[PDB]
Amino acid sequence: KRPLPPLPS
Amino acid sequence: SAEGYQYRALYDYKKEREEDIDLHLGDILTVNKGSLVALGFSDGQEARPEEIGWLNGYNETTGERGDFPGTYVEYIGRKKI
Repeated sequence: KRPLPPLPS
Repeated sequence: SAEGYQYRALYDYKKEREEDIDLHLGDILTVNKGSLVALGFSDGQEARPEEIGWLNGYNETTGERGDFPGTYVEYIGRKKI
């Protein structure tokens, strides 16, 4: 699976 | 499918890939129920997009369609499409 980006902030 | 699962973007996301869409806080997305049936997440996990991972759907707010990270959105219900 394509890695998810971390949430911003 | 004649039904869509609806999500609201909780955070901004800048597209990182050609197939991605931008998200803006408050944008509303519709994921065709067929998409989650295809992935095997239509048995309740539609309500947990942060567990599904990447989703593909239509940004009703921007008019753009593509991939977006499920952790950036909240499930808000379903509708007929």
